[PDB]
Formats: sequence, C-alpha cells, structure tokens
Amino acid sequence: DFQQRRAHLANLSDEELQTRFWEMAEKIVDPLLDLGKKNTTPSIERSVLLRMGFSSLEAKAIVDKTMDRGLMGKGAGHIVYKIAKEKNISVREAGLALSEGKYWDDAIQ
Amino acid sequence: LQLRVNEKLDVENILKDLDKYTPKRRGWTWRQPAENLQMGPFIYKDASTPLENSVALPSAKYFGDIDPQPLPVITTEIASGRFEDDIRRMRMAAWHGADHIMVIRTAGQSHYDGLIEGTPQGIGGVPITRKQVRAQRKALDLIEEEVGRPINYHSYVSGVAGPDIAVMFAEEGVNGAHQDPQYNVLYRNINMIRSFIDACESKTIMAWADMAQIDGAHNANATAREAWKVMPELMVQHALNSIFSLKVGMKKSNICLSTVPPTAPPAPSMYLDLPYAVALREMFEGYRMRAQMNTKYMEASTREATVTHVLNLLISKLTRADIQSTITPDEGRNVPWHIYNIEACDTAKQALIGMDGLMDMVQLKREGVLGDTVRELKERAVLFMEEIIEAGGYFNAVEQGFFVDSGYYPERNGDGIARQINGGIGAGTVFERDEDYMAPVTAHFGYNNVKQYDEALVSEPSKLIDGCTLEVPEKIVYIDELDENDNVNVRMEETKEFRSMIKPEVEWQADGTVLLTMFLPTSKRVAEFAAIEFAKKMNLEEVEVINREVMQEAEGTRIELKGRVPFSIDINSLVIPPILSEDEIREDIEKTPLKIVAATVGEDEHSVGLREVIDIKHGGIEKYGVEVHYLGTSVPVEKLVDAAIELKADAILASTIISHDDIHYKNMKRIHELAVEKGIRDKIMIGCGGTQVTPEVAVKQGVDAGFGRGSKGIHVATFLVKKRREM
Ligand code: B12
Ligand SMILES: C[C@H]1O[C@@H](n2cnc3c(N)ncnc32)[C@H](O)[C@H]1O
Ligand SMILES: *Cc1c(COP(=O)(O)O)cnc(C)c1O
Repeated sequence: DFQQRRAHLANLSDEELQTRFWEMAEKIVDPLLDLGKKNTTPSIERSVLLRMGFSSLEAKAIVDKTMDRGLMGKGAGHIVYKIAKEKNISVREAGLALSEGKYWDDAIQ
Repeated sequence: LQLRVNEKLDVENILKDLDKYTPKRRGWTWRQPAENLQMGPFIYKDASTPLENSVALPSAKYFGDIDPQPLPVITTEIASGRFEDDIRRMRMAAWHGADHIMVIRTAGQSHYDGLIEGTPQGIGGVPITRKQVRAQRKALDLIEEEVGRPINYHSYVSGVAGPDIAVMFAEEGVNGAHQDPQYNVLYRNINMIRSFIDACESKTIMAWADMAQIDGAHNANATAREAWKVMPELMVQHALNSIFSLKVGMKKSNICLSTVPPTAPPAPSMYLDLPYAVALREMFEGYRMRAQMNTKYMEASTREATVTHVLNLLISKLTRADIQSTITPDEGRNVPWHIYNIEACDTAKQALIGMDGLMDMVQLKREGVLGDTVRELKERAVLFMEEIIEAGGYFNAVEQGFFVDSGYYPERNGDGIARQINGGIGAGTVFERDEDYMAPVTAHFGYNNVKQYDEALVSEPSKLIDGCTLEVPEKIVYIDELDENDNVNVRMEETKEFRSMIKPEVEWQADGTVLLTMFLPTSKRVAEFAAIEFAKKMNLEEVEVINREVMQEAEGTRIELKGRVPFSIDINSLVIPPILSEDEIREDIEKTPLKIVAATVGEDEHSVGLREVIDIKHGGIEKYGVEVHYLGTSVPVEKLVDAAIELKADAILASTIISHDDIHYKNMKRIHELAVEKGIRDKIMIGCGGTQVTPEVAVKQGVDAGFGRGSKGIHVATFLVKKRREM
C-alpha cells in the first residue's frame, strides 16, 4: 500500500520534501494558535491573578466565582482591576474582597 | 554561604527561611567547550570545562585522578517522594558530573487543577509546590557554587494547571521544563481545546524566562506495541510541538526534541535507530536534541540496562546531542536508589569520554542503505502529515484515532487512543474572549485590550498595576503549608535521631535497605523461594526478590534481593585501625641496587613457589629491578650461604615446600646458623617462604621474614626495601 501512497513525493528533492514537511506543520497548528488568541480558560485566568500578586488559593476563589457570573469573557484580572478603580481601592483589596461575594453586583454593571 | 567538601548537606538549615529566598540565576545554561584540552597526560577533542571538585572515575587513579567532562549537558532524574532526601542525592549527583536535575512530579499531579501548597509526601514522584521549588533551587545554588559550574533545575508544566506552574517556575528560577499540549490530550485525556489554549499561555511565560523546553514525544515509545514502527508518529509529534513553540515566541536554541533510540538488543538496535536518529537530525536542523536512554525494552539486569545505554550513547555520538538524559540502570528493578543514579552519571561520563574524538575517525555512509531508509522515514512522516490535514487538521485526526496506533504508517490497525473533541478533563471550560477582555500582566499570549485604558502600555500591560510578579518578586504570595501532619517538618522529626547512629539506605534517610546477591544451584521458581529463607535467616525485613536470572535450567540461578536491615550501628564503637606503592618500591631499588641469591633449599624439588614471587609475570620482584641469582633446587644450605658471600649478595631468599617433620623450619634455622657462624648474619637479609610457613613462627628461627600461602613480589619487595632501611 505504501508503495503507491509515496508516488507523488518520489520526485521531490530531499529538501523539497523537508519544505513540504514544515509547511504542513505550520498549516496544522495555526488554527490552534488561533483558538489560543481568542479564548480563555480557568487555568489561564488563575495565572493572571497569580501574576497580579494573589495566592493560588485566593486565585481559585475569584476565578470560580467569575465563572458563575458569565464574567469570564471580560477576564478575571480586568474585573479585579476595574472594581479596584471604581471603589478606588487597592488591587489586593478589591481582589481579596471579590473572594467572598463582595462587589459582584457592582462588577456586573 | 559555606558548604565544605567534607561536611554533610544541612537540610534543616536550608529549609530555614524559604520566604526570604530569591534565585541567583535564571534561564538555561549550556556547557562551555574547552577546545583541545590537556588533562593528565592526554589531549581531549570533545571536552568541556572541568569541575573544580569532583569524583574521578575509579580507573583514573592510574592516570593522576583526572576527571574530563563531556560536551553534552548530562541529566539525572531525581524523585523519591520526599524532596529532602533528594537534596543529598543531588549534591552526590553533581560531584559525579551531572549538571541537569530533572524532577518528576507525584503521580498524576497533572490532574491537579491548580498549584498546591506546602510539601506533602508524594507518590512515585515529588509533589511540586513553591516551598519545594525554593528548597531545591536553593540547595542547587550551594551545590553549584561548590562543584564550580552552573546546574539547571528542571521539571514539568503539564495538565490542567499549565499556566500556574509555569508562572511559579518563572518566579522561582526553574531553568527548563517539559511542556507538550499533546502529552495532555493523547495520554492524560485532557480536553484537547482547553489544553491547546493552556499551552499558549504556558509557553509564552517560559519564553519570557529564557527557559529550555523539552517535548513529550518519547512517551510514544512507551505506548508503542513495537517501538520500531512508531517512527512516522514520532517525527510528526516532534514537529507539531516544535512549530507550535516557535510561533508562540521561543528560540530554536531553547526548543528541544526528546528523542529516544527506538529499540534494544536482541533487536538489531543500532541498525534500526541510526536511520531514525539521522533523519530526525536532518529534518530538525537548528533545533536542540535531548537524547534520552531507552526505558521501554528494559528488564531487571542492571548490567543489561547499562550495556544498552552504552549503545544508546553511541547513537548520540555518531549524530548529535545537546542534552543527554541518563536512565538509572535499576529503573526496571525498582525506584531509583541513590547509587544507581550515580552509576548512570558515571556511565555516560565514561562512554562519552571514551569516545572522545570519535567523529574524527568515523563517518556515516550517508548514501547506501542508511541514506535510503532515511528517505523512507521522511516520506512516511510527510504522508502522515497530509493524512492529518486531509481529515481537517489536528483536532479531527485525534478524534479519528490516528495517534498511538500500533501500525507502521501508512498501515493503521485501528487501535490508537481516540479522544472526543467535546470530551476529556475540563471539557466546557473554554470561554470566548470579549472585545473588552483585559489582563494587566506580563507574558500574556492571547488578545488583550489594554488600549481601552492607555495606548502607551500595549507592550507593557503590567504598567497598569505597576508590575506583576515577574517584575516585582515582592508581590508574590508565599504559602508555607496547608497540612500540619503530612509535611516536611513532620518528616524531619520521624528521623531526627540519625543526625551517631548509622544504617544503610537506598533512597530515603535511614530506610535500612540493602541489596543481596547470590547464586543457588537449583531451578528458578525454587531458588527464588530458597533465597527468601536465606534472606530471612540473615535477619532481613520485608524481603523481595528483585531479579531472577537463569544460568541454566538446572545448573543454577542468580538472584538479587532487597531487604531491610532492622537495626543501626554506631561510629563511636567502631574498631578502626590507623604501605608503599609499586612506584616508591621501584624508585628505591632504582637509586640503590639490590642483589639477591634465591634457591629452593634441601632435597626439595618444588621450584615453582620461588619462581612465582620472582618472575615478572605475576608481579614477582624482577618487576621492580631486583637482581636475582637463582641457584636452582635441592641446593644444600651451606652451598647457598657460600653463594651469598661469593656474589656479595644483600639477601638470601630460600624457599621450602615439603614440610614433613618440620623440615622447613629446620632448614631455616640452619641457614641462620651457617650465617652467624660465617660472620655475616647482621649484614644480610635472610627471607624464607613455603606453603607451610607461618611468618611469625619463621621469625623465631632467626630469619628476618617468612612468607606463606598467597604471597606476591609486592610483599617481598616491600619487606626488602623496608628491612634494608633499618640496618
Ligand atoms: C605439583 C607438585 C609437585 C611437583 C612440583 C613441580 C615443580 N617444578 O615445582 C613435583 C616437583 C612434580 C612434586 C614432587 C614431590 N612432592 Co609435590 N607438590 C606439588 C603440588 C601439587 C604443587 C604445589 C605448588 O606448586 N604450589 C604452587 C606455588 C605457586 O605455591 P607455593 O609453593 O605454596 O608458593 C607460594 C608460597 O609458598 C610463597 N612462597 C613459596 N616459597 C617462597 C619463598 C619466598 C622467599 C617467598 C617470599 C614466598 C614463597 O609464594 C607462592 C605464592 O605466590 C603440591 C600440592 C599442593 N597443592 O600444595 C605438592 C606437595 C607440596 N608435594 C608433596 C610431595 C609429597 C611430593 C613428593 C615427595 C611425592 C613424590 N612425588 O614422590 C615429591 C618429591 C619432591 C622432591 N623430589 O623434592 C606434598 C607435600 C609433602 C609434605 N607435606 O612435605 C604436597 C603437599 C602434595 C601432597 N599433599 O602430598 N610434587
Ligand atoms: C489532602 C491535601 O489537600 C491540601 N490542602 C488544600 N487546602 C488545604 C487546607 N486548607 N488545609 C489542609 N490541607 C489542604 C494538601 O496540602 C494535601 O496534602
Ligand atoms: C598468561 C600466560 C600464561 C600463564 O601460565 P603460567 O604457566 O603460570 O606461565 C602462560 N602462557 C601465556 C602465553 C600466557 O600469556
């Protein structure tokens, strides 16, 4: 079977074969890079928070409430932040606070 | 601070203050080539800068105790479940030339949906948290300043918590990591969508930290029914991960393929792996190779594993390998013990040094058969690509079971692991980003609207909050412990004691494990159980037979065993008693000449004994330049003493084998008297030997020394240069 499927490559130079290889690669993954550019996940958002200076604990509080609010799309660290500037407090406070129900109504507006 | 090459590693002191700790270095480090290097009496072609402190291979004692270091970075795996005992093993590993510590995670940490805190006891791996990464990354910082050469700390950024660990790794200076979107899908059944979006963020973080990135393709050989057929799948997987990491933003010099020589002997292993290795190197020019040793086709024999690793090591030499991960020769037998980790490191050092300069002498016949198979592999890799594409890209092919298929592609048996694109762990946790989505952090891959706040910050989103934790280590929250039972401090207490009592161990402190090896003249099933009994009667606890080798179905069976020794011992009770090298001996007879008369005396015809400690073959005393006037056998004791003065000799060496009626002790007493009488007893060493001579009994006859069963020139020459000095 393999003897026939290999027919149309038989002519390619060893380096044209190589060229073909890597562009099919790039062609297979770009759609994946795209999914990546325009979506988010729970783990990604935890890591934004971790970066903003929260613990792994606090961070899975914000993110786990942010999903229950359909607010994911805005980014859990964008909530923390606009809630921070709105009631004009610190990032670690607006965040600390969001971990237990505080300021979610305000958020949703 | 500190670390004296003779003071044990202070684990308790290291864990002290894991909150104030920040890493000296960052990112990956290679070995520095030391072109045309002179070590001992030799010139090295493919060597790296030497260590400033180390343990040379045992055979180096004959060479000035030189320890050449190879060019590839050498890797040692290290995890037991307790990262504390594992720090001691790392210091060990370093001195033996390893400069890459890879740390496996407790089974399935990949499924953990978040970091975990503190330092639990883990299961077939170390659990990865911040306390533990700071402890190990802090210890390596001493160990490294000790051996005098940087060491790369390395681990795993996998499963549903990708971006967290990665982030944690960057905060805390981990030097490299495994990361492959597909390990996640194919092997851990994690939703392929969730997963491929995790890896974008992950890799971006890791590019930011200049980290080395190793992929997951080796895991293919693990699942292959017949590894030598999984080659097309391998190149493909390697390629997706390479190209993926490349477009996220990593450097080709920071992207490594994880390649393993497919098969192992009785397989014609070289002849099956060399084309794949060569094709792989062709196709991925400019990328790094991390060569891993085989672990699939591997059994219970440390020897059998060790030999296969040398062949694996050869492939790397005939091709390329920027990293060379070793495998513990005991991997197929049990959890890696301290010693076998050192074995692997010394082996790779030994083999790579051994074949230093090899590619100046040997080349591949890149045409002929080699060059043809190479083509066949490339064409199959390419065909496989197109099959993937002509089914609608990656997500589809996986659903349609193209992966972990047990056939040689094209051939497809229809038994690959097939994943649901809607299924797996964390299915339905992908959320569409919004036009107003935002992240005030560094190293964020996806689409990020910082513009709705300030244009000037698009490229520096972290300015929005005056630095995230990548700029500002002080914003990192350090959780110490969450459990107050399962923790490192609790585990220190369990063995507080041993820190003047002493016992054997293999992995954890004071676990009293020892290896026991025997041979039993009976069948395999029986000798297994026989050896358990022997094992118990030696007071061994928790005995397990960890390897049966048949010699002959009937003649006998070799058996290895581990067992726990249920007791300690004390240093302070030990009865420990406080010699001239072949060269001093030679340098002495060199400057002051030594003339000897030697004879088998009496009516004795047994000549071989004395020829033996005389003849150069078995290190007799001709070897050291002693001048020996052999008189022959049956020489009358008078005739010997006569010759001694005739030839102005310095020593009489008489032999005496027949020992019936104490004739051997008498013949000596008569040599001493013939000597005293003739006024030369004081200026002549009289030495005697024979099967039935007891040194001390002979000294009471009046001869300066006796020699018995199993003496050698070294003893005789030593006695001759020592005794001579006295006078
Ligand atoms: C082969 C042999 C012979 C050969 C020897 C050939 C030859 N050219 O040497 C011949 C010669 C065939 C022989 C003859 C006899 N031997 Co025979 N011989 C043996 C045998 C088997 C060899 C031992 C031997 O060679 N040792 C190997 C050498 C390398 O080891 P070694 O002698 O112990 O020497 C070591 C140490 O002694 C030390 N050493 C020895 N001398 C000196 C000196 C100095 C200065 C130093 C530093 C060290 C040193 O270094 C050596 C180790 O590297 C032994 C049996 C035995 N297993 O011991 C008897 C044996 C010693 N001989 C024995 C007998 C009885 C005889 C005979 C009398 C019997 C007969 N055939 O009629 C005859 C008579 C010999 C005679 N005419 O003097 C008996 C011992 C009798 C006794 N208790 O006194 C033995 C023990 C055999 C036996 N059980 O009956 N036999
Ligand atoms: C069973 C396990 O859960 C973790 N874990 C997570 N949160 C806590 C907590 N608040 N208290 C104790 N352990 C916790 C551990 O560290 C672990 O070993
Ligand atoms: C090593 C060796 C021997 C050893 O035997 P001896 O009888 O003790 O000498 C003999 N012949 C050769 C050629 C050897 O190389």
